[PDB]
Amino acid sequence: NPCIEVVPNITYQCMDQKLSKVPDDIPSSTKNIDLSFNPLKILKSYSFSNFSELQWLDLSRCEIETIEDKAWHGLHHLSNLILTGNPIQSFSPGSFSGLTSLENLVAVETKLASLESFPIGQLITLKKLNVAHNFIHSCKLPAYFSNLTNLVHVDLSYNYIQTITVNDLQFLRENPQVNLSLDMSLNPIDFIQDQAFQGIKLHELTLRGNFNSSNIMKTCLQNLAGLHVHRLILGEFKDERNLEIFEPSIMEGLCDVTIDEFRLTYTNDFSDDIVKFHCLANVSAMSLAGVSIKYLEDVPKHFKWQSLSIIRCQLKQFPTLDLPFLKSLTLTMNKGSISFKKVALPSLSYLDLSRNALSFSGCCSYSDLGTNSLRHLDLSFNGAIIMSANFMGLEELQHLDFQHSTLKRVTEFSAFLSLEKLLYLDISYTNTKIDFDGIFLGLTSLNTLKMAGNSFKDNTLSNVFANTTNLTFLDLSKCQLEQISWGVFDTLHRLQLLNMSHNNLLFLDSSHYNQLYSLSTLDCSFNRIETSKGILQHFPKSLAFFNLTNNSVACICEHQKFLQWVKEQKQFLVNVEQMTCATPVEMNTSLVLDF
Amino acid sequence: NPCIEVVPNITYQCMDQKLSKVPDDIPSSTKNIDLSFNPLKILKSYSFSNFSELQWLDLSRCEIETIEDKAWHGLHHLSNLILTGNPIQSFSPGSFSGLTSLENLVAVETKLASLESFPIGQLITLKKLNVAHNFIHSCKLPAYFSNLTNLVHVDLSYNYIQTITVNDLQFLRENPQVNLSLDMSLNPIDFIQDQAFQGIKLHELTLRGNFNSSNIMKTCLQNLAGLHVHRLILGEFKDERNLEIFEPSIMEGLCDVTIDEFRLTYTNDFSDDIVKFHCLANVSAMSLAGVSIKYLEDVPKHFKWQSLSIIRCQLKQFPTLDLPFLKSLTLTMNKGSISFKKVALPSLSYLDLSRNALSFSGCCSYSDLGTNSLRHLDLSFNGAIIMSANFMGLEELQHLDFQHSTLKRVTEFSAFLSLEKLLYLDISYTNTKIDFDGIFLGLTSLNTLKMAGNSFKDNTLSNVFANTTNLTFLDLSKCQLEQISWGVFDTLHRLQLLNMSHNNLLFLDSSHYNQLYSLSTLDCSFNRIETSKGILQHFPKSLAFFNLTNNSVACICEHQKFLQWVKEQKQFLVNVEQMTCATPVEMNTSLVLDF
Amino acid sequence: QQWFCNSSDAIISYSYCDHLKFPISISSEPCIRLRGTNGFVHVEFIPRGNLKYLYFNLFISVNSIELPKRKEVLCHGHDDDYSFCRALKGETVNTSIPFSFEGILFPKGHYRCVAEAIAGDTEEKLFCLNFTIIHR
Amino acid sequence: QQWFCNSSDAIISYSYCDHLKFPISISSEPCIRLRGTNGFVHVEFIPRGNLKYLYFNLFISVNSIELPKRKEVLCHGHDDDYSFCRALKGETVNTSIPFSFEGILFPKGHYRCVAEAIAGDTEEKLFCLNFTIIHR
Ligand SMILES: *[C@@H]1O[C@H](CO)[C@@H](O[C@@H]2O[C@H](CO)[C@@H](O)[C@H](O)[C@H]2NC(C)=O)[C@H](O)[C@H]1NC(C)=O
Ligand SMILES: *[C@@H]1O[C@H](CO)[C@@H](O[C@@H]2O[C@H](CO)[C@@H](O)[C@H](O)[C@H]2NC(C)=O)[C@H](O)[C@H]1NC(C)=O
Ligand SMILES: *[C@@H]1O[C@H](CO)[C@@H](O[C@@H]2O[C@H](CO)[C@@H](O)[C@H](O)[C@H]2NC(C)=O)[C@H](O)[C@H]1NC(C)=O
Ligand SMILES: *[C@@H]1O[C@H](CO)[C@@H](O[C@@H]2O[C@H](CO)[C@@H](O)[C@H](O)[C@H]2NC(C)=O)[C@H](O)[C@H]1NC(C)=O
Ligand SMILES: *[C@@H]1O[C@H](CO)[C@@H](O[C@@H]2O[C@H](CO)[C@@H](O)[C@H](O)[C@H]2NC(C)=O)[C@H](O)[C@H]1NC(C)=O
Ligand SMILES: *[C@@H]1O[C@H](CO)[C@@H](O[C@@H]2O[C@H](CO)[C@@H](O)[C@H](O)[C@H]2NC(C)=O)[C@H](O)[C@H]1NC(C)=O
Ligand SMILES: *[C@@H]1O[C@H](CO)[C@@H](O)[C@H](O)[C@H]1NC(C)=O
Ligand SMILES: *[C@@H]1O[C@H](CO)[C@@H](O)[C@H](O)[C@H]1NC(C)=O
Ligand SMILES: *[C@@H]1O[C@H](CO)[C@@H](O)[C@H](O)[C@H]1NC(C)=O
Ligand SMILES: *[C@@H]1O[C@H](CO)[C@@H](O)[C@H](O)[C@H]1NC(C)=O
Ligand SMILES: *[C@@H]1O[C@H](CO)[C@@H](O)[C@H](O)[C@H]1NC(C)=O
Ligand SMILES: *[C@@H]1O[C@H](CO)[C@@H](O)[C@H](O)[C@H]1NC(C)=O
Ligand SMILES: *[C@@H]1O[C@H](CO)[C@@H](O)[C@H](O)[C@H]1NC(C)=O
Ligand SMILES: *[C@@H]1O[C@H](CO)[C@@H](O)[C@H](O)[C@H]1NC(C)=O
Ligand SMILES: *[C@@H]1O[C@H](CO)[C@@H](O)[C@H](O)[C@H]1NC(C)=O
Ligand SMILES: *[C@@H]1O[C@H](CO)[C@@H](O)[C@H](O)[C@H]1NC(C)=O
Ligand SMILES: *[C@@H]1O[C@H](CO)[C@@H](O)[C@H](O)[C@H]1NC(C)=O
Ligand SMILES: *[C@@H]1O[C@H](CO)[C@@H](O)[C@H](O)[C@H]1NC(C)=O
Ligand SMILES: *[C@@H]1O[C@H](CO)[C@@H](O)[C@H](O)[C@H]1NC(C)=O
Ligand SMILES: *[C@@H]1O[C@H](CO)[C@@H](O)[C@H](O)[C@H]1NC(C)=O
Ligand SMILES: *[C@@H]1O[C@H](CO)[C@@H](O)[C@H](O)[C@H]1NC(C)=O
Ligand SMILES: *[C@@H]1O[C@H](CO)[C@@H](O)[C@H](O)[C@H]1NC(C)=O
Repeated sequence: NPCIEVVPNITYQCMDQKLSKVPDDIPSSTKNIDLSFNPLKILKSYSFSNFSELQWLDLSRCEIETIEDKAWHGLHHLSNLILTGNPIQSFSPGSFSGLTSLENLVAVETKLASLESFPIGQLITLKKLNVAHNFIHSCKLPAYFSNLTNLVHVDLSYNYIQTITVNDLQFLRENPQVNLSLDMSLNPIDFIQDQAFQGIKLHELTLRGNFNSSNIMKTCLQNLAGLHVHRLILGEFKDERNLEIFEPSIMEGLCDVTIDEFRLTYTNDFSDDIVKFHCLANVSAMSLAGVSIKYLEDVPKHFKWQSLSIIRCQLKQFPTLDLPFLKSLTLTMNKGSISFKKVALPSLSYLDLSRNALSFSGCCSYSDLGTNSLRHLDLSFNGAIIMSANFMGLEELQHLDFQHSTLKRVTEFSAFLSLEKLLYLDISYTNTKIDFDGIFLGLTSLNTLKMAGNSFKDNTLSNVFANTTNLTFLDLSKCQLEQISWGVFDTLHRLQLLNMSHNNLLFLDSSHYNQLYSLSTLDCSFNRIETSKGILQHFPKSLAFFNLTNNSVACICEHQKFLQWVKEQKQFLVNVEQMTCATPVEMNTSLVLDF
Repeated sequence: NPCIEVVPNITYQCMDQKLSKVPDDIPSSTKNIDLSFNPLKILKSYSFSNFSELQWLDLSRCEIETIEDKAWHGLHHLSNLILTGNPIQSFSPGSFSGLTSLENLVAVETKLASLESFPIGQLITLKKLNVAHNFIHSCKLPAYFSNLTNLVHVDLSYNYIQTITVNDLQFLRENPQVNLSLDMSLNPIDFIQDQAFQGIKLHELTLRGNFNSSNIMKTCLQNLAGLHVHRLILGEFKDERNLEIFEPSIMEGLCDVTIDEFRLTYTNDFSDDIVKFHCLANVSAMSLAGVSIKYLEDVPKHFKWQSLSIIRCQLKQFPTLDLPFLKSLTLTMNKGSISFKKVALPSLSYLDLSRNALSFSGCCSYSDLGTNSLRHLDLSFNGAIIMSANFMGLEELQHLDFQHSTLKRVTEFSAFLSLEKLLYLDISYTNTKIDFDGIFLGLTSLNTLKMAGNSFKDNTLSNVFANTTNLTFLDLSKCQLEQISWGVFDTLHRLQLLNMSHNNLLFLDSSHYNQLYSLSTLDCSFNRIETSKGILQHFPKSLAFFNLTNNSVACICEHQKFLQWVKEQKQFLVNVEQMTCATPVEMNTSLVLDF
Repeated sequence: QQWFCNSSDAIISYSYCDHLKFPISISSEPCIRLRGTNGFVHVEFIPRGNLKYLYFNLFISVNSIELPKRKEVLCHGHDDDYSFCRALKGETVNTSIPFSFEGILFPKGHYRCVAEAIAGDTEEKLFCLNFTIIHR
Repeated sequence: QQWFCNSSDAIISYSYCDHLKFPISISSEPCIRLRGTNGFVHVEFIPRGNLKYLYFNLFISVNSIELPKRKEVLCHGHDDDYSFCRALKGETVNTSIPFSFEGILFPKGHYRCVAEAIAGDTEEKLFCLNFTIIHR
């Protein structure tokens, strides 16, 4: 093997060694081979015969210039074949013959010329096909596609396509069942012959970076009448020529196309009027990703948007919305610091405002979001929430998430007092000095707490888990606890995971945990324990995992009973192997006294 | 003494014991006596004879109903005499006779009837006078005021005054030099006789809570033509009857009064149009304290406001201002969470936005405040500042203050890099993990650092004080340091106070501090030291104070040299008395080995 | 024992404190409903301090679970909004203050609040009241 | 040695890294002025990774004072703004990106920046460049 093995007898990464033929010493039963940048120049018959187990082959930038007839003879389970870069100008017939399970052929930048002289007629398993950057000149789909039954994506990006005609996409008219997904980004389209799309149905169509003239784009878009698409993606690219003036009148023509989800990506010049165009009213799922919008002031009330997404878009002010049909609004990773504004969305059932600097001063009031049916709220990674109400109207919430925000005023009263049916709370890393034993009152159905970077008063775990019976996963890690008050955990009859790592405990007790009937993991490492006071036979036997690593257990005959129990019931402990002691002498594992 | 002494032979607080005469056993040379709520019923001649040192006497709610002729006979240095509550209906002549240095007479709620039958003609030192809540019926100033040369305040609040007439304030016409300060709050004024104020000049005039009719107030205010006031205060009270409709047309009449500083306090109904009234243009210092304003949208550009204050006023958005004459804007303790907006104030030289939740996302750019002459910036106690520039244009600042804000992104580059002439920096309690030794670069003139709740990387004091020669006061307290890198302080040739309390130092070194020629205080207590390594004679002799309290110095012959130096050069240490040791045996102060 | 009112869903009562008995009369209209209310609170007394820097220390207890301590500032010296901020020791105060509250949910049970008024300038206690609310 | 330009107030130069020598051509127009600039940056190379999750690790040093480490995300997978986010290993990339910057003051002296490009999906280093800027 003149190349580096990654895994024993599997995944032989052989990239960029001066080779001129696949190595002969590579073991069979291998699964992933990578011969990239090696200076091969021709494939030869049967060369891959013994690899009747290979299922991922990559030949990129090898200077393959021709192919022998029975090149890929013995390959029977190969699924992914990549061929980027090789200047195979003409694919003479009978190539791709031996392949019988290929699922993803990539032929980017192989100086192709046309999609008809491409002998793939018999590859009846091909899912994807990628021929971008390939000199092609005509969108004409070839007839043999009728044979490639299970083909669901074609990528023609960055080709020389110039015009579309009625006899192209003919296949798609005669075959109203093919579930195809087209793509033609970066093609200098300038003339869509009239009636081109008629009775045609695609599942997606990208057109980013095509036009650089306003009127050309206007008329071309106009000619799409009759199409019926499930996701239309428009926009431009930053590092290319693009329109300097964008006006909602360009959207003309789209006013008779059955769009189902309209996505609009980056655009050089953008006027907030674009989105308020009279023939988006039937779109079902708006979307914006990168457009430098400023104010989403006021959209008509007959719009039928059922969804709305704004991701990485700049904003200077929380939009104002009244859509009586919108549900599942999403505004994420915004590029500014905005403050929440009151809205009226009678049908909202999914809200997500993460990763912004959303300072939300008033809080948990139905008056802030006129929806009696919210089910998923998320305000993670935001700036500074300020609690001033206990979800008086949001009594359907089932998923709440306040991570990394500065959660202020939550200890001053029973917040969460009305969330009687909630399943996933998360308040980790919100600096929250728990100093009130009613803070979690009302959460009768919670199942997953997550507080990590939160303190307590006196560094003592207070009794804050009453009336939280159904808790099943509880994470107290990374708090700086120093002792556990007596009586905690005394009613968590279903807790199954109890994380407490990275605390500053001085020792361990077993009188605790005595009522955790269902416990199964008790990670208690990195917290500098010395021993385990109390009778050591009251732990639940259901414990399967017990971290005791990065501890400081002293094996100077300190609690000989414990020093024996630790090396006796070790089929549960984790990494019993390297259990060092911390009282001279160290480097040990067993104590002399048995039984 | 039937009463409790506060200070030995001074300040004999004798309030609320059942008395009927000033005690005889109270020592002379006393200075402050308080006989309040005692059931006295008459003052008797010479009763205070021996107290020829008393200078503060209080007789409140005593049931004084008459006064003997020579009541206050022997009082020669009494300055403050209070008489609230006593029902002395008629002050017959010759009272207040013996008093010869009274500076503040308070006669609130003494069932007075008029200001002419008030025998104070000869009290020629009286500064203040307070007769609120006193049945008075006429604002007529009496003639004998000509004798009370040094009188600078009169308070008639909460009286029965009903009308003003031309012959009242006559005294003020004939005497254009009296620097008087009037006050008439809570008087049911309904008729200001025409031409009442003409050629009159007050230094202040309060009128809060007078009117409850719109037209009455309109016309009364109108009749003030001719006045010339230095501070006019208007407004209402929350717990009183008040106007339900306030319109800028009420401000009519004020359009010919020479106001010099107009303050407008709480107002029940407030329209932002009030402040934009055409006849405030000549006011010199606007002010608002408690008015529930919402938007200060746009004021004309010929307004001559030289100052503007907004304190405890609600706001929903940072105002927009373009006044080319305003300087010293102040917006404090706002009742909302607002975000800073760009403004253009060519003459601003004093800014103060403390105690709000001012999240100021962009930062330190001349583009944010068009003033090349700022001198005092203050953003304390705000929400979250985000540094994005190094004061490119604010190169005149001399006073900066970022306390309790969340100061983000300041360690990622030399912020403060352009503040070449700054004198007072303050970044305490801004969570700031100092992990870059160029953070204080450019501050060539600083004199006062203040960082308290700030960490460091490795809990090691890095070398971040180069090129800060002129530092004179430096506070590193409350950091959680654990060691001082070598070479720090090596060029602070003028530091005079070096606070380091409440750290977690393990010991002390003297090789440090060896170049602090001018040091004079070295508070280093509460930081758990054990000894002082290094030769102990390199400290600067200029040290006058050295806290060594709440330490843990071990006097188990550990560094006998240090254990001797600590009890030898103790005329400098603080509270050498209770210097406990922490290695058995404890409760000690001296070690046996001398010299 | 001092004063008590029965509202639709609340029972409010107050009494004097134990280490301070300084008279003060106080009432409300109408009896507060913890389900949101809007009305007036009448006060009548005779201060023993200057009432110029007046604030409150509130020690509240819900079903025997002590909350933290609250501090509410009522006057602060500079152009205050209330007429009584200007009273002096010995001067009768008699007023009525308007208030409104609405929007919060309160756990049923039994509450207690010790509310002590402090003159901020000299740190003396003007009075101490012992409250008791039962929410049903 | 690889490439250098002298602007009005800056001297910029770059060279290859030491533990990685993968060719890449890169330049700018016009030579940047640390006093604010606006222009284009031309790139030409042949990836050895997929360029779909491309980010940069920057290790900067001002007059020998190491700043913290910076991480700049350039592509992230979902509808990225740049045309080259869609290149594949072996496919020639040749583009020009527009940029502008203005408003910051920079200490004079000598800066250094080691900028290494990471394919986020597999954590491999596509290349490593050794920069050197002298501001005068
Ligand atoms: C038609 O083929 C396309 C493949 O392009 C499939 O479309 C995907 O659908 C899933 C869920 O149905 C979405 O999450 C993806 O966004 C779609 N992929 C793309 C890139 O469009 C689709 O499932 C196929 N339809 C049928 C009937 O099998
Ligand atoms: C409990 O949470 C802690 C976080 O402190 C987890 O600790 C991590 O453990 C993984 C491997 O298990 C490490 O790769 C991380 O470095 C650890 N985190 C830290 C901060 O050191 C721990 O996995 C959790 N325990 C359980 C049972 O899931
Ligand atoms: C302690 O050991 C436990 C059990 O082996 C570790 O728990 C696993 O952690 C990984 C990563 O967090 C999880 O994906 C697994 O689900 C956990 N297994 C179970 C069933 O607990 C734990 O991470 C280790 N903790 C530390 C800090 O080393
Ligand atoms: C006139 O008497 C008044 C006392 O009321 C003085 O007014 C004070 O002036 C100072 C500074 O000059 C201000 O800080 C105060 O706000 C003023 N007090 C009030 C309540 O108005 C004034 O100094 C006197 N003028 C002269 C000439 O002595
Ligand atoms: C240094 O700053 C500390 C703050 O930690 C000051 O410590 C305070 O000392 C005063 C009396 O001097 C006490 O009343 C406070 O309780 C202390 N503060 C804390 C947080 O305990 C100290 O005064 C300062 N030293 C100097 C020289 O001024
Ligand atoms: C340690 O002793 C010093 C010196 O006596 C204290 O410093 C005084 O502190 C008060 C309150 O902070 C200041 O007003 C004085 O100006 C300080 N005097 C001088 C000249 O230093 C210091 O507070 C004490 N520290 C502690 C924590 O007890
Ligand atoms: C791979 O090949 C080696 C040598 O032929 C053999 O020892 C090994 O068992 C094979 N399988 C694996 C999983 O390594
Ligand atoms: C397959 O393996 C056999 C024996 O290991 C060897 O003789 C033969 O040459 C191999 N096939 C190829 C194509 O090298
Ligand atoms: C499918 O492949 C077969 C090969 O046997 C060929 O005869 C047939 O014509 C192909 N389908 C079309 C539509 O050409
Ligand atoms: C679009 O780009 C082509 C290619 O450079 C250019 O010839 C044409 O003029 C451009 N269109 C417009 C309207 O500038
Ligand atoms: C599509 O939208 C148009 C307005 O642009 C509207 O007139 C038409 O009724 C809609 N089609 C529907 C709702 O099927
Ligand atoms: C909540 O806990 C208290 C005691 O802490 C208990 O009296 C009450 O019944 C609980 N509420 C429930 C179980 O709904
Ligand atoms: C006050 O009076 C007492 C007793 O008459 C006397 O001992 C003392 O010296 C006097 N002065 C002071 C300051 O206490
Ligand atoms: C003043 O003191 C003298 C002696 O101490 C005493 O006789 C006299 O009665 C005192 N004066 C008064 C008014 O009590
Ligand atoms: C001032 O007091 C003297 C007392 O001797 C009196 O004669 C004079 O009339 C008083 N001034 C006025 C203006 O009355
Ligand atoms: C002002 O208050 C007085 C006192 O109650 C009342 O008689 C009068 O009607 C009030 N004015 C108006 C306009 O209501
Ligand atoms: C006072 O203001 C009025 C407008 O309200 C203006 O006409 C007049 O000139 C001003 N007086 C001055 C500037 O002296
Ligand atoms: C800043 O400090 C550096 C060394 O840390 C020094 O070379 C430079 O001269 C200083 N700048 C001054 C003193 O202006
Ligand atoms: C308030 O009254 C209760 C009894 O009703 C008593 O136990 C408590 O101590 C009182 N509070 C104070 C501060 O005295
Ligand atoms: C207090 O004032 C109210 C009106 O505000 C009045 O009805 C009441 O009589 C006053 N108190 C007394 C003791 O008169
Ligand atoms: C960059 O070049 C300098 C010499 O110019 C060298 O010392 C340094 O190690 C280089 N950086 C890396 C990451 O190799
Ligand atoms: C890269 O593209 C530019 C135009 O964007 C072109 O001038 C240049 O020739 C291209 N590179 C090569 C090697 O041709």
